[PDB]
Amino acid sequence: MSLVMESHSGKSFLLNLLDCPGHVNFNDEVTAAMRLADGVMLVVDAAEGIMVVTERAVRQALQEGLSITLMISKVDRLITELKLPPADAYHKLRHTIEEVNNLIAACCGGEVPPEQLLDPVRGNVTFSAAQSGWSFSLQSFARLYAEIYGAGFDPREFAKRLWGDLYFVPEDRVFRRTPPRAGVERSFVQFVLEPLYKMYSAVIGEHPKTVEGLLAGLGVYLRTATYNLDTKPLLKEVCSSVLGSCAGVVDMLVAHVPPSRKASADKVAAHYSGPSDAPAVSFMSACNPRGPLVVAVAKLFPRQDCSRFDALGRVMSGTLRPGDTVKVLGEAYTPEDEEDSAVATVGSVWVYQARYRVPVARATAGNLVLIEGVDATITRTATLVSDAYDEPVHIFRPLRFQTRSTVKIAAEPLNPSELPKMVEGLRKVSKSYPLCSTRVEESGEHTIFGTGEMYLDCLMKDLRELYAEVEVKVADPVVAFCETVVESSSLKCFA
Amino acid sequence: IMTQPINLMFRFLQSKQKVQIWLFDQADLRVEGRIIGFDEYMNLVLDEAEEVSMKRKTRKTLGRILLKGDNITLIQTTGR
Amino acid sequence: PELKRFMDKKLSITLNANRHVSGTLRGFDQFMNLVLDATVDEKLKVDIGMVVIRGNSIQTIEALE
Amino acid sequence: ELEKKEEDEYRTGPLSVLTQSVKTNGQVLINCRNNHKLLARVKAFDRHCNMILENVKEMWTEIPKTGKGQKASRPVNKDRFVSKMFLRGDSVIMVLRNPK
Amino acid sequence: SKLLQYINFRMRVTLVDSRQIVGRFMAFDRHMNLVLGDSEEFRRLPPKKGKSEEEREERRVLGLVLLRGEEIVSLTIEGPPPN
Amino acid sequence: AKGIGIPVKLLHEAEGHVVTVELKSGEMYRGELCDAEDNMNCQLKDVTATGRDGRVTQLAHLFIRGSRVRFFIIPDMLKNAPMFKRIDPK
Amino acid sequence: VNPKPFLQDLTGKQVIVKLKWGMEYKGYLVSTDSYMNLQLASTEEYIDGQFTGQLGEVLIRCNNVMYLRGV
Amino acid sequence: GVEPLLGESPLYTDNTASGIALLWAPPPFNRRSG
Amino acid sequence: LPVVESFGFETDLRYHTQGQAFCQSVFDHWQVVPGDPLDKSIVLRPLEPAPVQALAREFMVKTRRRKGMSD
Amino acid sequence: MVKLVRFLMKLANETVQIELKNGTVIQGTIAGVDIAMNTHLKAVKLTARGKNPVSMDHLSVRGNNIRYYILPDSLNLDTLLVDIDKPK
Repeated sequence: MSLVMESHSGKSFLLNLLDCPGHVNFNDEVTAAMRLADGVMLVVDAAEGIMVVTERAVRQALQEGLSITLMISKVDRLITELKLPPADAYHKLRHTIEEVNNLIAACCGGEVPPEQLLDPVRGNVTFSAAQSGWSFSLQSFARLYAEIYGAGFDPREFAKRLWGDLYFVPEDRVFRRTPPRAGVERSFVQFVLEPLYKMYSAVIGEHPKTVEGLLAGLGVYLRTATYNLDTKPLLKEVCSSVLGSCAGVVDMLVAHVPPSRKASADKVAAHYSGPSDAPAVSFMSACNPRGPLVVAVAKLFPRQDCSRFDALGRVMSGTLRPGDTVKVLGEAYTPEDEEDSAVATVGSVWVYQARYRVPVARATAGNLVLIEGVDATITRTATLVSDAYDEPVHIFRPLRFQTRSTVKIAAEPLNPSELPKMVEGLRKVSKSYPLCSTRVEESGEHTIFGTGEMYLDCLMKDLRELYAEVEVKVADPVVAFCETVVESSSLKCFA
Repeated sequence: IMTQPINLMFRFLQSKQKVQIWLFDQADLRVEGRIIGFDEYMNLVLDEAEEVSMKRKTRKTLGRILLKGDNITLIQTTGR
Repeated sequence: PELKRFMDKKLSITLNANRHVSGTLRGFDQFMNLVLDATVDEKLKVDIGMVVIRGNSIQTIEALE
Repeated sequence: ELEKKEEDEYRTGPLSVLTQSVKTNGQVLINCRNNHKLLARVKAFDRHCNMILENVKEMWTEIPKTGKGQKASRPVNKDRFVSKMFLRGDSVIMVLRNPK
Repeated sequence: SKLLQYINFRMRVTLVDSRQIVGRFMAFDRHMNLVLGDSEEFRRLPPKKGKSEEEREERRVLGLVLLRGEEIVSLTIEGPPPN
Repeated sequence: AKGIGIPVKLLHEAEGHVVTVELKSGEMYRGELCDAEDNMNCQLKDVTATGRDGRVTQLAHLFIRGSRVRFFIIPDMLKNAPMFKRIDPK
Repeated sequence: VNPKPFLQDLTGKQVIVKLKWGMEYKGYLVSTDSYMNLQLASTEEYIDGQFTGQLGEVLIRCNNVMYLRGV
Repeated sequence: GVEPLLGESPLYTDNTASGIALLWAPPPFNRRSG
Repeated sequence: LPVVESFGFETDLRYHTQGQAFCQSVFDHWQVVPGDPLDKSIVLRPLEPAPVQALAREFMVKTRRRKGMSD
Repeated sequence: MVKLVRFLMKLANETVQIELKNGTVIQGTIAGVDIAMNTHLKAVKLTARGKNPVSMDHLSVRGNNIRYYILPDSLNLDTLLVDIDKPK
């Protein structure tokens, strides 16, 4: 979904956010979106810190050379469940970003690349309680301070100071590296978190007239029909008032994420395998909208009939239009043997908004979009290059997951009279599940290869209901056994 | 050394090298003198000031003047 | 301000009554005062050293790079 | 508190010549930004040097355009009267109280 | 302001250098900034005797323009809102 | 933000495009605005300078003081800004 | 010397306010405001440097000032 | 004089604990209204 | 915990903890199945699991038997 | 809050004249003056420097390029002069 969101400058940026599954056995989905987008937002929940899928997607993020941006979500669990005081909340938040930064350091080489190191002072980390309806960065917070208190400084140099072991001296209205008194807290706890805690408990322990006075103190004025809602709805409305439009997100990513002009260049340089001396790689490297359209269709999405799959991919070169002819370059495409590619048409191109589709008459270079009429030859991913190009053509490298389909199951349709649609189901399953693998043996039965419990679970569900409607008996699961050596053979074997 | 402009003005005052200041829309007339004071409105209290009319190259001694900032164009050092 | 993207770079600064001074930037203010190193008067062909220009004394600035 | 320090800024400050001119109704001649000189008496003013003027006669020197090749004309003295006028302080270059 | 009555209404602008700008009204700022859709510059050339003042004022087409109030001197209506 | 009028946020959302700048001196400046100020100080790149005498010059970058600038010429593409549509009668 | 110390120490002194247009008024600095518009007492006039007449006590606006000197 | 955004309100109140208890209460006691 | 041994593990882990625990499993690496995989010195049980000493044996054995091969 | 724009914004429906900074003459009725001294006039005629008059049903003029106002001779000044010291 790409949303037209606002900056502090009022300049609206179009942000293509791709909501991913976070359960481990769905890492397949992840890599697709990650090879789609040049930037990533890692949402680490303030409460439980780092977990498996977080840092595994972090390795995914550094391997594919991405703009990694930290979103500390669920900060309210600090206030309400754990009830950790503002100071220990500073410690826990700091420790979570420190854990992300150090597990970046591990794989990036034990040192933190200076354009990659996440700390809020330069505005990469942003805090979130999405449920309670608010999120910010120190930028957004400092700017908010400037707005409510009168135009009395540059919010930039403020956010420069609100983080760290900085302690505000009431003595002279300046921040210090040293605790001016005995017991004073940091600048973050006080100037950020003390207000947040006060906001939370002026909602979650106090008369709605106390809330209306606590915010009529501040400029924000509610509607006296918002001081009726329960503790969670009133909490959301009150924080969304004095934490407003999420500018931390736009003014975070649109800063720490390059646009399409620069993203496609390294995208292909590390992602294209065909010769980069050709004009096509340079047409991408400018993201020139007028050149030979090169699209990297890395995901396909089934529809309301479950007959054909729209093709989600990034138009990174040229300008597509509904009604084109293209050679869709599949998986095993070869410059010497063009067996594995199909010429096809474009029906209609959209922009996807996660509940509906918007028809888009032209698909700009650098725009991730939904294409109609291409699925017949796409199994996992492909490239799109117009037939209007008479140049040698190659493909974007397939997805190199973090995970492997280590688990295998057997599949025998209860009725053999429907094994065609069964495999067609399996076939159409090989449509939507990047890590799905269908393998036929000397035994002849179709074994299917997934990450583990939930991935095979939901693939069996969608096989049962989405594509085939033929109910199939699956034996006990079993996994793949490799075959290694202990120590070398004592004799040289001949054939 | 990426130094603040106000620190260069501190330089101009305490070093008391004689400088030339250009005036607003005044390509005909410059003012040389030694900076002995200034504010954040950067009106310049100047010693030994003489005003240069370059076209005939005539220099008019004014002495200790207080130059209005609102006419200031350029603070250049009259060094060799 | 975007003058921050210019730090320590050779510039061409145009001023009131059609004047050009070209010098590597040294710093600026909110009032857009500019301090320059090795500034050259392009009219009379003179390198005028380190300078400060006033805010409304800045019509435009170009980056020769 | 702003108003009283404003009042003494009018009172001991330099514009007080006009404040005097308000209470003594003395005639003041003002130099304009385009050199049209207005003799009148001040009724009231502000911190913008904008004025309510009474009995206003503005006078200027108009040099009419000659035909190309012929001598620059003699400058002609022209004055025009209005009973009451507003003056904007950005047109004001100088205010002169008449010695009376 | 009453120039809220005037958004979408086609208008003409005078500059201090006496150049003429004709476009339609989109948005206005406190600083007397304006947003002119379909704007064109009519610049008055000197009137060379024997020709109408009305028939040779140099028209340039500027397209969409935005106007800073500092040199904005005078605004009038040119026509109705176009259809 | 609160306090700021529409057309300067128009200028901001014009970011990343190629526009034209007329200043009170009469010369024309066509280039890609990088970003601009509340005080209309702006930075364009890929700069075409059209001097008072028709002079066409190539400038890599430009920083333009706003109170020096007369008007801006902006793609009607961006005249589809949400302010434009939202205020619109229809 | 901050300009406010200079102005208040020049108080009552013989001082010249030369204007950006070239006019110079030489007279007694009676008082100054927060905005550096000037009171002048028994003021002499000069345009092109040559004396043109006395105006007595005159008020000049700040934006009309080029610079001012102690005599 | 920007100071603290909310320096005039107590960080914690005796009722705050009760409010938290209400938040982590079984269905009827979650709510203020119904 | 090996992937073979992950079969129903999240469940039983929740079930003998009443669910206060929640575990995640990702593929990590390979390592060697204990025993002798080609072995014949152990003739094994149907329907009952073999011990550590017979796994590698019966594992590739049932592998072959499913894949369509003789023992 | 200055005295004089305080006085000027009550010039609503005043049929008055105006001189511009460059010498243009305008006679018309004040529909509004605002805190920036910008005036919108009705029942107007504007006559440029050396130009023929042209009439306007309505006109807008910036507060800054205003040279001055010519007020009616029929003006009860001391009516509109009270209250200028009153903050609202």
